[PDB]
Amino acid sequence: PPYTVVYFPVRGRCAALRMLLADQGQSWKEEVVTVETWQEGSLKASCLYGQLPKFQDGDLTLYQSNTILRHLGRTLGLYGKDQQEAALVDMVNDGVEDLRCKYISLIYTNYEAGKDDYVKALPGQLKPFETLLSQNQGGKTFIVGDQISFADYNLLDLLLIHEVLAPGCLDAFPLLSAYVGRLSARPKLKAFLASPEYVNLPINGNGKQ
Amino acid sequence: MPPYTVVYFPVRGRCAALRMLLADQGQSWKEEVVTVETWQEGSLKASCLYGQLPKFQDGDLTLYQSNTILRHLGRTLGLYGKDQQEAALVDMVNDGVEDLRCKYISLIYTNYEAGKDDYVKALPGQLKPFETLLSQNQGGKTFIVGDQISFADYNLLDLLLIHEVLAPGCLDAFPLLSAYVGRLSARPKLKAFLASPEYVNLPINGNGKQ
Ligand SMILES: N[C@@H](CCC(=O)N[C@@H](CS[As](SC[C@H](NC(=O)CC[C@H](N)C(=O)O)C(=O)NCC(=O)O)c1ccccc1)C(=O)NCC(=O)O)C(=O)O
Ligand SMILES: N[C@@H](CCC(=O)N[C@@H](CS[As](SC[C@H](NC(=O)CC[C@H](N)C(=O)O)C(=O)NCC(=O)O)c1ccccc1)C(=O)NCC(=O)O)C(=O)O
Repeated sequence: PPYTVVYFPVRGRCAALRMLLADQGQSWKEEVVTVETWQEGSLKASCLYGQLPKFQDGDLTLYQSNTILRHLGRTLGLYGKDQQEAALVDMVNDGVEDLRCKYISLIYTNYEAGKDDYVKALPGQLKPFETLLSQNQGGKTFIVGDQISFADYNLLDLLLIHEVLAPGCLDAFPLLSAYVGRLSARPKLKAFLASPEYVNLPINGNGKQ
Repeated sequence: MPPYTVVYFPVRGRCAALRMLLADQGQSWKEEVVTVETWQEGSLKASCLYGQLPKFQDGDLTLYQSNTILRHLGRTLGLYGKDQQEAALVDMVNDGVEDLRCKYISLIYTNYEAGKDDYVKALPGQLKPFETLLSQNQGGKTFIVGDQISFADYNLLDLLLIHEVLAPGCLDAFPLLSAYVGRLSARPKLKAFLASPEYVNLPINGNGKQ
């Protein structure tokens, strides 16, 4: 620390890492960049891949949302108990990211024409996470092992945004449904999820969800 | 029997980098090849976590997701930076490689004919960040992060090799990336692997485009 998040005024790709920071009792600074400021161009040019989020951890400057999650996971002990679990955490996170990618493509490039097919395909896209839960302590703890990992925060966000896109999408999945409820009730996270800081930001940048 | 098994289609694709890594690190592995006809039968696919390959076995640990495999071999073989800060930098590089890889995969499989001109025009802007990273690490003379090779080097190396095939001369604009490709490619175990039929006789992609 100290931590700084630099991003647009949306949940988007910072939603998970914010949940992580809040639930872990960490303090951070939000540096909000408006689309108008972004269009000026100087900040963009300074960014490694010309994109946000940008993250500061003292003198360390990071880009890439999953890089930031993994860094926080590594430094805060949210990356499994050992190498085997770390691999499983990665495997979950990479699966979350694949579905997030599809979600983002839909939202920004093909929402109207593409939504019906996306929603019909969604159960098949969620099932692997239900299966993973079913294979770990009967779904009663976390997505990997006995302690929370960065992948839990990312999967939780993925599930929350999909409940908005396709209400009822988890009804067929009892372990996932219970998992969302349980994690969302963790006291610090619950307070964050209730706060205007979360509630009053849109999920995406284009008014679609 | 080797403790590593790679289960994939008969293509370089998303296994090229992890194979280079294993070869360059002198690790033994087994290749289990899945034909497109075998895949269509559906049972293997149904058994894969996300319905896709590669699948990788390290003893009884079964992994899916190409970057998960890279990170796993990175941790277990000591190719993930010297400390926590370097490990984050290695991740930042690999995540950048995979963004460009994704763009490349979309071009190859969904829009090659119509998209290629635009893609190659945009390519220097997409490679520049890696040249910038090289320029800020020991003048580009060693690796992408730090002074030891990482899994991100093998992934970046593969990304660069396949782009030279797509857009020959694309690294002429980037002297550090150019020298880097030559340098890593000359590492003895890797050089042997890259020249071997095991590598050369597989196509880069599954649809004949490159
Ligand atoms: N015409 C598009 C604009 C281009 C675009 O960036 N499209 C996005 C979806 S826009 As979103 S998140 C903001 C974005 N950052 C990233 O994509 C980082 C990805 C990285 N792999 C990571 O995980 O960190 C960004 O900074 N864009 C600026 C730029 O490139 O100039 C949003 C939109 C508006 C307001 C707030 C947030 C895309 O397809 N990304 C791919 C991905 O997420 O992997 C448009 O209309 O928006
Ligand atoms: N909707 C279809 C998907 C079809 C598809 O796979 N499209 C590809 C390009 S085809 As290539 S790589 C072989 C593959 N695995 C992956 O894509 C895993 C991606 C991942 N995040 C990772 O890093 O591991 C696959 O299993 N395809 C078959 C399938 O999905 O049933 C190839 C090589 C040799 C022979 C044929 C094809 C795509 O666009 N992938 C995206 C990406 O690579 O990130 C469906 O699933 O039914």
